[PDB]
Amino acid sequence: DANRKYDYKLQYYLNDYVYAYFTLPQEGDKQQAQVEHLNSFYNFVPDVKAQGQVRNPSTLLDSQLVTVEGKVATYKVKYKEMIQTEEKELVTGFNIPFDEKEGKYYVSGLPWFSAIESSQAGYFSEDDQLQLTANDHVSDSQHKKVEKFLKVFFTNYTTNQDNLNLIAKNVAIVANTTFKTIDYTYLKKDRADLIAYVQATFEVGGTTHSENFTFTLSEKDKSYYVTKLEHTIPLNYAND
Amino acid sequence: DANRKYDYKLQYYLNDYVYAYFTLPQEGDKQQAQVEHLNSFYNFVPDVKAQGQVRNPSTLLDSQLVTVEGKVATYKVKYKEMIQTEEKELVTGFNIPFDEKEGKYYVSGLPWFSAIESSQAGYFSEDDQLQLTANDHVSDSQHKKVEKFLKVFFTNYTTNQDNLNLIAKNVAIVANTTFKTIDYTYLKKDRADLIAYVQATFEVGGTTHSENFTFTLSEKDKSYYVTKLEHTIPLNYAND
Amino acid sequence: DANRKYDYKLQYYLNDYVYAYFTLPQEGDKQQAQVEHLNSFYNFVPDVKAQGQVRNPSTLLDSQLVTVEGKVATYKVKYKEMIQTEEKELVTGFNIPFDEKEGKYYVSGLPWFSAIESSQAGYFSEDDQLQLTANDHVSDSQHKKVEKFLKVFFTNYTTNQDNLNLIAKNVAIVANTTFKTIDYTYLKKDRADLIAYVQATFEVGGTTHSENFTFTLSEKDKSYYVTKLEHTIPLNYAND
Repeated sequence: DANRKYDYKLQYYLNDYVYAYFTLPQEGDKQQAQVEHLNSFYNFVPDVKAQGQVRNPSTLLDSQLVTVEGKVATYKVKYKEMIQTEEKELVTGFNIPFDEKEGKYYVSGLPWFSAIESSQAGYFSEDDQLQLTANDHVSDSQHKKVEKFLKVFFTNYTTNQDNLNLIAKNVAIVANTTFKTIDYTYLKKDRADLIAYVQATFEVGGTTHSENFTFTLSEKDKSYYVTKLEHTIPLNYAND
Repeated sequence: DANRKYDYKLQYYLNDYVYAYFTLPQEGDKQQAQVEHLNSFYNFVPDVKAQGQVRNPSTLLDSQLVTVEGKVATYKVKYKEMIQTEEKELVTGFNIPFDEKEGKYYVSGLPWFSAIESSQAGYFSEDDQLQLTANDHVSDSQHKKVEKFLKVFFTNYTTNQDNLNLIAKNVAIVANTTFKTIDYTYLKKDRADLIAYVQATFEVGGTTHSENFTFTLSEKDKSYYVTKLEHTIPLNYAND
Repeated sequence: DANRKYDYKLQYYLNDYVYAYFTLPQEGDKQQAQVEHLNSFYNFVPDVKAQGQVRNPSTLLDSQLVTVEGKVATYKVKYKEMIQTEEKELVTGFNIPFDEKEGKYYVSGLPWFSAIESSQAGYFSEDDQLQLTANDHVSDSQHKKVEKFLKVFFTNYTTNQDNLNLIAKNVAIVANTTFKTIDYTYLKKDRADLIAYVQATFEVGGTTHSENFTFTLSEKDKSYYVTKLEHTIPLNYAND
């Protein structure tokens, strides 16, 4: 535990290179001095056959170190360039060849730009879509006993830890929340347990949001005790 | 070393979801467009039984990805909500169900709010409390020789690496510091070594702070050589 | 994959301590209250023999958690101190002794300042320097066929994925780029393949930059197909 070792020197070295690369101030005192600091990252300033570049003042707005593999670090970069004057926001992937000598780091050649790749998945089957459209086969009198219990549960859940402890196992109260409404309830028996799949509305500051729950309910006296609580409803919820 | 592989795509995907979730601009062109980008994170936009939510403009101020386990990412979140107009700062825990398909990621259902949990430890025994209250059994003449040596040590420590090298093994000088005072010294023999437990005051810019040291001192000529330096004093320091 | 476990509670605990340590507001309501929050990090507020410190208002500008080892966390810190009034930017290394009790954390004693250490490597042999100075032994008629092909390649590379797919294996187009010029070409046979070591200039927004490439070219009809593309030129490129 407390004796674990972490070394983030490489990740922060690469962050410092990205900052040095995408940062160019306006005033010359500042500008050539920032270029010297950028050049300090290389083993050797890369050999460039062009006479020079067109350079505009620029500010780094954001960077994400997404991958390191095979001595290449890949970033997502957001920056702004002042063209003399208009300011333009730009994004690019940015790829840094680097290496290590005696536990120290350097950039080993000209970096390269790439198109940002999204890690967003797509192409899902409609079989994977949760819809809370099922109607359960539990009595209207059990529904009304469960609804009364759930209103007490969510009131305690948003207010009072000791009140919540009496009716639930190892559930923490939430902060800065008001319980508004129960919007869906599907009930299913599992031997002596009653399973409740529930959606409810909460207000935090001035904003409302909905959340899902799976309650495992045991009968206690004339009410219930929550032996288990989850914060998702599974696709198979209405498979009884 | 330099060929290590790092993949942070999941951590930054989740950061981008938190930003998309807690960011809502004022102007409609911007607002519905930010909602579309938020919706792009889901496999399917979650089924919500309420007609709609009350939504206010909001800005993300800070987020910490504290845990990922069992396909749930947990954040500490700081944001501000503009209620039309007053601005209110809010904090919450925020829990994201997600999954992975073919090396890509998605949010799999309604996230849930939780109370922020502190990782601060408490309930310590007074046995664990360091107090620099002990009086050593070393002569006043050794104390004065050690005090003179320690003033040279701390002067060099704050000034001159080559001067420091003559009187200490593998100690680096500190930058931007002035040595002010030695505030505590406990001396103890360990065979031929003299151990010095020391607190001293330093000034950095306009501010003073105290630090602790454990010196291991060897006799060199009519003075000392520091064979070892630590930056803590142990609870057992006055167990001779 | 999606079931991986991450725990960053220690790293963010230490970030919160650094923020608490280097943050001191102006107004007393705020100031003594920030000191109480700072003191909450310790198992016990450290025993300090000085009567007190000189404290000035201060803001944390940046911090990097570079190492954790042997119950010491080491940071690079940037802050600013208001001396009453002038503002001064300062940098320091900052070292935190900490420990863990029952999965929770605490700071165990007085932290210590250190000089920032750069992870920049130096002292390279000129043998390791890439210079694009070699002249190849390939015919001027092959050079002109390759130059025409490379202008098509870089046009597609900056424009049209489907056009690029016809002439290259698994190469992604770049975004927001205009191809300007080929500035260096070294050609070498490798059995039936032709290797091209190339530098080219690109414009992104208002700014130009150079990049290096190693193409592996197969003959296709009266032109070429790129079977492999790298974004570096190796030191041995002109060893035929």
